[PDB]
Amino acid sequence: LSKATLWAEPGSVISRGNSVTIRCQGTLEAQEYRLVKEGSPEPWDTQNPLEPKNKARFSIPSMTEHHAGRYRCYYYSPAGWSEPSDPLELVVTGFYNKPTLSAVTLQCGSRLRFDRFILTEEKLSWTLDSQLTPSGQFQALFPVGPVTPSHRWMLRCYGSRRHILQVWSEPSDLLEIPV
Repeated sequence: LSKATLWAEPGSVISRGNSVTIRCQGTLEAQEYRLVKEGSPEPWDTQNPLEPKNKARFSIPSMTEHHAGRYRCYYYSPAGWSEPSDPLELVVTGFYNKPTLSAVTLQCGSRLRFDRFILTEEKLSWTLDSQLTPSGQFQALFPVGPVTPSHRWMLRCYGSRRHILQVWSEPSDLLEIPV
């Protein structure tokens, strides 16, 4: 069975008020494309595209809290509905105060409450549940691995809250390891 392919440009982690483009790829026989968003019962968006019908473009001029989430794309053709695409997890950042990130074990922490911390390479990511210390810091501890002049890290970290997992804080300041 055939499935749509769904991705975001320039990427799936977007600062609030910045632009992002969601693209879906089907086949030349596709008649309609539909985005469905987790938690939204009715279709998020629909397009009946012209010309080459194997692509759809779903544009977000300015990323808000309400765009953040998990999406699937389907296309319709004479064969009926495609299998859904793999889910695209679209994250918005800038909605809480930036945590601090320091030192190899890295510590992402904040006084401001968070349920999760996400460590990101400026390209990969690492998610951990937070922990509050008896002195009232929310933190997570991230091991890094090989620190070497050949592989230097450009890292920032974010906090999130359990009720909206795709809504992240402002990023921490960039931390470069080793020196």
